[PDB]
Amino acid sequence: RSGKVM
Amino acid sequence: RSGKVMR
Amino acid sequence: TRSGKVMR
Amino acid sequence: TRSGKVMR
Amino acid sequence: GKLSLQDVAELIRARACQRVVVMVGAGISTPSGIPDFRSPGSGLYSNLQQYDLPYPEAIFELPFFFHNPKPFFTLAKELYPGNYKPNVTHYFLRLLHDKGLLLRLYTQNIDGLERVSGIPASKLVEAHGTFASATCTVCQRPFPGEDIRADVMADRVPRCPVCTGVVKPDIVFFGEPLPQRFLLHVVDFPMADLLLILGTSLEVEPFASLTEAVRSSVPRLLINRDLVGPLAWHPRSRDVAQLGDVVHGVESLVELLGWTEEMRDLVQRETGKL
Amino acid sequence: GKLSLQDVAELIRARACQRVVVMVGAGISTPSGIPDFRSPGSGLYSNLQQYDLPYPEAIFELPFFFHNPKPFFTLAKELYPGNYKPNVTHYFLRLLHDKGLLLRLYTQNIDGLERVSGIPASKLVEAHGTFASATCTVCQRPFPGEDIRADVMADRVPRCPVCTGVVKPDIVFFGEPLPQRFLLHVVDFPMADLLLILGTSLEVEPFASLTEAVRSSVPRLLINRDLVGPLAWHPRSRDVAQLGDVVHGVESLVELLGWTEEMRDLVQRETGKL
Amino acid sequence: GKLSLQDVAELIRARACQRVVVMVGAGISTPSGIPDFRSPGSGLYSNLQQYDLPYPEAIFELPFFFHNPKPFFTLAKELYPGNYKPNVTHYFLRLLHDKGLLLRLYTQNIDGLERVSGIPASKLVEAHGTFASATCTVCQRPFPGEDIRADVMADRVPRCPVCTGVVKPDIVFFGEPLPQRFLLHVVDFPMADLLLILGTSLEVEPFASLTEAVRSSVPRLLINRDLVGPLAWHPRSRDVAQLGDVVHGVESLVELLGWTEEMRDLVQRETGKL
Amino acid sequence: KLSLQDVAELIRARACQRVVVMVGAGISTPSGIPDFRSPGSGLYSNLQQYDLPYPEAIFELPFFFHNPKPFFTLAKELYPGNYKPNVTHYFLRLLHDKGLLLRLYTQNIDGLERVSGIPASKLVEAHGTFASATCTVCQRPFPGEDIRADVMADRVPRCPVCTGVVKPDIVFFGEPLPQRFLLHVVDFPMADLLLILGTSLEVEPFASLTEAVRSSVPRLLINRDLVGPLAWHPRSRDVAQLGDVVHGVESLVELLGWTEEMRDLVQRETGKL
Amino acid sequence: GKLSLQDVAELIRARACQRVVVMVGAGISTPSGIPDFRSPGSGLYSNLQQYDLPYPEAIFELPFFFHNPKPFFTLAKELYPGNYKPNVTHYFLRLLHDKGLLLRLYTQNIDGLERVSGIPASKLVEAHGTFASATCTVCQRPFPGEDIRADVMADRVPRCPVCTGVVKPDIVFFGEPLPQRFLLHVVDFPMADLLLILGTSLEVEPFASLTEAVRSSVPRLLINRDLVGPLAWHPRSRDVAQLGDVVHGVESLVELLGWTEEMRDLVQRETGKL
Amino acid sequence: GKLSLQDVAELIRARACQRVVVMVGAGISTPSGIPDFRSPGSGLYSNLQQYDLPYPEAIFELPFFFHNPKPFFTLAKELYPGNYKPNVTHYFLRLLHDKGLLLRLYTQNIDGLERVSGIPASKLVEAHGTFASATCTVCQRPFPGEDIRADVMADRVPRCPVCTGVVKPDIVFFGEPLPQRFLLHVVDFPMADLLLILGTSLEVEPFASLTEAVRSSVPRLLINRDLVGPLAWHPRSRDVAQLGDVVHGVESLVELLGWTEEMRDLVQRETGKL
Ligand SMILES: *C(=O)[C@@H](N)CC(C)C
Ligand SMILES: *C(=O)[C@@H](N)CC(C)C
Ligand SMILES: *C(=O)[C@@H](N)CC(C)C
Ligand SMILES: *C(=O)[C@@H](N)CC(C)C
Ligand SMILES: [Zn+2]
Ligand SMILES: [Zn+2]
Ligand SMILES: [Zn+2]
Ligand SMILES: [Zn+2]
Ligand SMILES: [Zn+2]
Ligand SMILES: [Zn+2]
Repeated sequence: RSGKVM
Repeated sequence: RSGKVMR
Repeated sequence: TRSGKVMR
Repeated sequence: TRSGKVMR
Repeated sequence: GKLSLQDVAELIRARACQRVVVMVGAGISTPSGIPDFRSPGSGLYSNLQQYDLPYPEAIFELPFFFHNPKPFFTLAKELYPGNYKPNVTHYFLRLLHDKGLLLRLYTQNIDGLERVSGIPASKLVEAHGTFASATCTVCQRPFPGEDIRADVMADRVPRCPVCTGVVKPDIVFFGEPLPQRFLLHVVDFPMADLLLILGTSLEVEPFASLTEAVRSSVPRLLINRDLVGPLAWHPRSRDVAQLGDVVHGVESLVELLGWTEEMRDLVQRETGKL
Repeated sequence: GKLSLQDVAELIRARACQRVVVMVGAGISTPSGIPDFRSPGSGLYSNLQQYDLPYPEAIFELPFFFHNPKPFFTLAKELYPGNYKPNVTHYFLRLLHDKGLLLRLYTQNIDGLERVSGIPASKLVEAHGTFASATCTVCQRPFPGEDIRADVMADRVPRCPVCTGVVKPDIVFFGEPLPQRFLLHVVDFPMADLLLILGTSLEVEPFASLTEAVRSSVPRLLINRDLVGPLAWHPRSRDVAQLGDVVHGVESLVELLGWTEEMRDLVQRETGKL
Repeated sequence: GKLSLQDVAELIRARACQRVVVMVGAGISTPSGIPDFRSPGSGLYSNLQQYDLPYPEAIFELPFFFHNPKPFFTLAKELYPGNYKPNVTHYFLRLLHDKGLLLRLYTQNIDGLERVSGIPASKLVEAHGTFASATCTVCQRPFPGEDIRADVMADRVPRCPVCTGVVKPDIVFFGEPLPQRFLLHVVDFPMADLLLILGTSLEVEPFASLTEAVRSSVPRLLINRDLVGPLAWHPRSRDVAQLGDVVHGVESLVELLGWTEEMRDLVQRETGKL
Repeated sequence: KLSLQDVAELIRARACQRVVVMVGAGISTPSGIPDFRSPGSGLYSNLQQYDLPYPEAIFELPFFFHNPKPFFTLAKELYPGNYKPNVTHYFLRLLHDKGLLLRLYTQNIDGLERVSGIPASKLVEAHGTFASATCTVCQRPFPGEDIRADVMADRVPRCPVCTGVVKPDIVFFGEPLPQRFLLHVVDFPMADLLLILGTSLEVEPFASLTEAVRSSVPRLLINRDLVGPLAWHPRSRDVAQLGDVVHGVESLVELLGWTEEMRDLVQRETGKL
Repeated sequence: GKLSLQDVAELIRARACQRVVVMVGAGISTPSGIPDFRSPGSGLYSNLQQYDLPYPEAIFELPFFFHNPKPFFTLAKELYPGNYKPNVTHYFLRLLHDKGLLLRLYTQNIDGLERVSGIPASKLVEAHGTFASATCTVCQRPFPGEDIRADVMADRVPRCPVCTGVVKPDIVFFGEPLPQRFLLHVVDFPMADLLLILGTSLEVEPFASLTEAVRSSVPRLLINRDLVGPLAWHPRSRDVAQLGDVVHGVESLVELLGWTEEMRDLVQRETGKL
Repeated sequence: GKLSLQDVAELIRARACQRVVVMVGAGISTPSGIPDFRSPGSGLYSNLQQYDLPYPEAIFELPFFFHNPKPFFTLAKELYPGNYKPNVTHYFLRLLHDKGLLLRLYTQNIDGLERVSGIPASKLVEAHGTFASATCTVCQRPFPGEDIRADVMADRVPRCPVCTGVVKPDIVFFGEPLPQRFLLHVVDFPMADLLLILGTSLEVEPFASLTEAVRSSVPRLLINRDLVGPLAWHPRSRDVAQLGDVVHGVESLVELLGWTEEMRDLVQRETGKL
């Protein structure tokens, strides 16, 4: 699962 | 979400 | 060894 | 591009 | 002791809670008929299998987009403003805003139905981006969504009038930073006196940890199918869970607030304009 | 045309499929009463809430283990050999082995019920590790699981007889490499003439890609609650999905194979031995 | 059926191919006498040995640049517009543009001979940057290349009129992102009806993969010393290889096109202006 | 080998008129600037009031976005006005007034260089500043003054447009150094004198800059200790005035013959404050 | 309600504290005359300036070691067993061990004076490695320190008798994992009934955090020049700080314990053997 | 003050140079007919195009190998010991060993011809591994090459006799660490009194930097097609370049040494042995 980064 | 890695 | 430039 | 075998 | 939905209803009615922070997910949009693009049975799915996608999430990956932007724009064509309408949840949030109780609404959805329901942009944090605006991939010029709408509906790849580069809708892709407005959480959650969570398990960070950013005395109301995520693992004394249908639960809260006819009035009026 | 469950059954009965590779997940073990530690409602979950865990998955993280190994050993105590028995699925796989049809069984589970059902270790790939053996965290000495059993059942943290370091069951933690035997897939999947997937979506890598490692002509039978994952996004012509209760589907397949009596007998003998 | 060089020429004469995309490398510029900074034997190489460089590539590394910008500006002084002239290849590309056939020209070179030969910037993608423009390292102000020309030719480090920071030519250094205009490939390669590759092996990504971004029906003509790279590894039915001297092959294509006289006129006029 | 007086005379003869200065915490402790890492100050205690794992966490963005209040405690303590420049600052100021200062690189965030009357163009504030701020959400810039009231009233400054937190332009851990830092590329080769004051030079990339000046250029260290790149790679024209920083600076001021000009300057400037 | 040094002393005399865990740093060894290789003024520092080292710490970096191992072996020659003797603190810890009170001693030092004072290896955790043993860089064979002692004292680089590779002392280099025995902390700190911290600021992880791994009821006695680090930041009710000279504080504690005679005799005998 | 090939020859004959370190590359093996798998025109290349390789180098990538090990074994089958013979250079190095002058030979080649010429393994550093031995990918058991030879020659994928996992030749793959024996450079290069570089540009690290690891007075003799790399960039006063064909240069040196008869005798005996 990929993530848009904070 | 963590995984376990392939060497 | 060689260096690149990155596609963003 | 090229790939390396890593020095440890 | 433990609180009920009605307790929350009266907390709202005395307006002792006038700084409500809301977090929503995909569930609240499934009653609007928003197709799950990863799951078979929708036309979007069929149309998307025509391409060389290794997995659904690749539709939101830049390397694939620059390799072939057509799948993403298939999705964009499907979800563009107009094709779908807000439902009772969205309009409940709208009424929450109209009575001056809504501090901020954090959404993971990209259907943009929060705006369509009449919630001002300043009250929204669209954490995964929007189709309302676009940016050229080459020269970075900003454009309103409308500017490319035609191109999108005609299965044409939108190109910039200046440099002819691809004009990409402002949807946040994997690897890209979350929108700037997300940082509003820094001030929003310490100020909240009520937390509302709708149609999302919130299993993925940074939202998960945001569920614990409100003060300990602050009530957390979950309206979802399941009780999972940080709310299950770290329960608090003033938590309330309305498990079951999201629409039905919302309807229950609306009735308990005594806003039901005001709500149907609102829905009548708002559906009238579309 | 497209294949049915009975078609696969007949393929097996006709000896057209005699090199079956099976991949299983948590779904096949819940009928054995195995509690999901992530989901609230189980006693295990309750016991785990006692600790300063940020999220359940942290019990399989080494930093947390070295901070406080007791939550993990709560889990280990719960799932240690003896407390739970195999169900009809496990014994179906056993019967598959006995008839000389099982090439390899890849498991994501750590309940060790595949072993208890009588499938030889050479036929198993326990990809997330096992409680059958343990390793000292300091001097790396190996120990049979039995060796620490007492300590584990007495809520004592097992310490090495040599250096007094913590002895940890050979369960694979997040970040740790998968067991070596996993690499057997390199030879197992090109040889398979049937792929069987039970009680797991196989949605997370490296398992996801393995569903495509079999030849294009090879049937893939999914017996699961939902049709999601790599079989949903990239369907093949000879794929079969038995959605619904896993136990029910397995029993249906057993009947279609005509193995019901052999099964009742097998379960009689093996439950009899326990 | 296999295609010949003459077939391509006839395709161009009939304007069945009028959207030509071109990719060029170091090969097309060595007839102009452009010294390889990596190879011994040139005055540039000798001048570069003057510094404490660990290897040539360090002239394109930012830490070294910020340690000592003089080597890079030695290179810049050597390759700055004026010192070298375009050759027959460049002018062939120029004629290609004048006749309305050039969709885009992607170059790995930094000699700027594409611009000098008279190709407009909008038709160019200078993938490793250019000396045509510069940027201040401190306040990020843009400057035309000419603006720092004097300083560069007087062995002075160009400083910004505003904050006095070093003004650096827009050459892409190692580690730096490729220019924005590179992303034009997203729209350029699907639109191409002819792919032309001159003087490059195309061994380095992302250029290697771009050779496959054109449609399968689109001819790929290689004019190079050798047939290597993706064109060799993944050949297509409509590929054409003109192996041997780049100048010679280009001249051959020019003759087959019947542009030889126009070419002579063009080269004479343009050499006349210099 | 060279002496302090030799350097003084070099400046007096105007043989050195392009002086580059590097300063650290040492020059500001005589002004009473509290070390937030060290116990015993009210600042330390006030910071102990919050859920910090360690003091340095006030300069970490994840913690800042978790709770910006500890940082603003620090900002309130160190904001312009609360503290006055000392003799070292005014010496650097005088250096500027006589047309001798090429650039002053500072690691401090107390902003005392500005207060002492050194123009922003002569400064490189390598760890950032309270003189300007940026909204964390919409990236709008604001003068420090614009948020002063809020900071001095224990309020978290919020943007007038989008209400996001307005954060002072202090460099946090992980963040890039300010753009102006790259001026070193031109400043250090141009220097004819390097002055290092009140800093151990333990932190890169600031340390290595001491080796960026030409070999013929004198490096004068006024610090408690002889450590860092100056100790490891000594050069023939290095000078170390070890001991108290204020005392060493005063000695140099006397050797320059600037003592009265200095007393007058301090009089006027302290008078205005 | 605070504890005093005498309170701790009495706790030890009554043996209410019989599982003492000790953490020590550079401070306890400077009375032995151990030179800081980082600080100018020592012969070690001077000797290290002879090489092309960018900074002292580079002697503990593997790329520099494999480039030139001679600087490190300069250090090893200086700190090798024999050249220095333990002082009062080391022998206090030795006496602590002899009276059966020492659970474990965690050291950041590499002078090996804990071993020389007669504390068994099993009681020690040498967290930065040791000169007592060495490992060949090529074939990984272990060797006792004596095996290379001669070589080290003759400024010769020790080579393996089997494969002739460099034999390197078991000092932990930068980037390398801490020794396995470090993990003993997992069991040692929850079991401790007294924490002793001598001659270290403990600002560097993972040692800093270990100070908080003991139970809340456990006294933490710091004998150091300053009160800084996690004990300053997170004070506990049963903390005791003996600030000032380390030797003085240790001697004070020994006197309060009434071990002064046993101490002078122990030092008498042990210095007698040395 | 420049040196000649003859100067080096006399240096060797006088044994002023008796600790020679040699570095070799692909250049020394092409006279043996070793095909480049990267270059089109060989049967190996053609055979390799049959598979789903994105590029040739993918043969030395573990993910692809575990996806499909057959291409790699195509290469292995082609290069396995026996199929090719050493040439004059290999035998020159062998003679160098026999006369007691060879300190170490570092090779980038995987043809294993140094070993075949009769140079003992201890004198070798096979930096990219060898086909002479293999390791099982699952249980890590070592095997002599012969043990799998049959399987390799029959286009069968070698399976471990114990666990049936793939047995892989000890070729170093991309991402994998260089062999342990590489670290011998640490002692070999300071000890060298002559550096011999054959059939390699040495433009790739870590070999490039090794050229500067010898002491400054030590002669570096390059026998290569071109003068490029670290020897061109950082020349030393005692460098000698014998540019041109490798075989020609080596034969020249052999004659200048007066070893021609001994050489032909050696070649006769050794080709006789095969
Ligand atoms: C990012 O994860 C977005 N594109 C996913 C939506 C479907 C919420
Ligand atoms: C790794 O993710 C394992 N240990 C989790 C179990 C639930 C199989
Ligand atoms: C990157 O590789 C550029 N800057 C180098 C040119 C000389 C091609
Ligand atoms: C690694 O780069 C090796 N295995 C490739 C050969 C061609 C030397
Ligand atoms: Zn544009
Ligand atoms: Zn052990
Ligand atoms: Zn500028
Ligand atoms: Zn703002
Ligand atoms: Zn060895
Ligand atoms: Zn094996």
